[PDB]
Amino acid sequence: GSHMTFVALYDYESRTETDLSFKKGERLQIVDWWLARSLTTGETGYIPSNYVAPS
Ligand SMILES: COC[C@H]1O[C@@H]2O[C@H]3[C@H](O)[C@@H](OC)[C@@H](O[C@H]4[C@H](O)[C@@H](O)[C@@H](O[C@H]5[C@H](O)[C@@H](O)[C@@H](O[C@H]6[C@H](OC)[C@@H](O)[C@@H](O[C@H]7[C@H](OC)[C@@H](OC)[C@@H](O[C@H]8[C@H](O)[C@@H](OC)[C@@H](O[C@H]1[C@H](O)[C@H]2OC)O[C@@H]8CO)O[C@@H]7CO)O[C@@H]6CO)O[C@@H]5CO)O[C@@H]4CO)O[C@@H]3CO
Ligand code: NI
Repeated sequence: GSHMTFVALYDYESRTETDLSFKKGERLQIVDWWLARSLTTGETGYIPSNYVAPS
């Protein structure tokens, strides 16, 4: 109901073709690794869920 929007707690650099880089403070909408869309870049890929918190 609002539990699909998150904010990055830490920077993260992509390792693979399927993960998504992000910066601390970047917000992510969810579509241990979650499929997300960056609300900064619109790119969609997997993120480590422990790197983000509810926003
Ligand atoms: C450009 O100005 C016209 C535009 O102005 C208003 O849009 C605002 C928007 O409201 C505002 O949002 C709050 C912000 O937008 C930001 C996004 O919200 C944010 O997610 C991110 O956006 C990302 C996208 O998510 C990514 O997908 C990607 O987009 C690039 C596309 O990749 C898929 C790429 O194809 C290319 O887009 C083309 C587009 O191709 C699909 C093409 O469509 C025909 C054309 O878009 C038209 C559009 O159809 C038309 O709609 C009426 C209008 O759009 C206006 C909005 O209506 C208005 O909303 C209030 O004009 C567009 C331009 O003519 O052209 C596109 C551009 O080439 O390129 C995409 C950009 O790289 O990447 C982006 C960026 O990371 O960031 C957005 C801000 O950058 O700002 C908007 C204006 O900038
Ligand atoms: Ni929710």
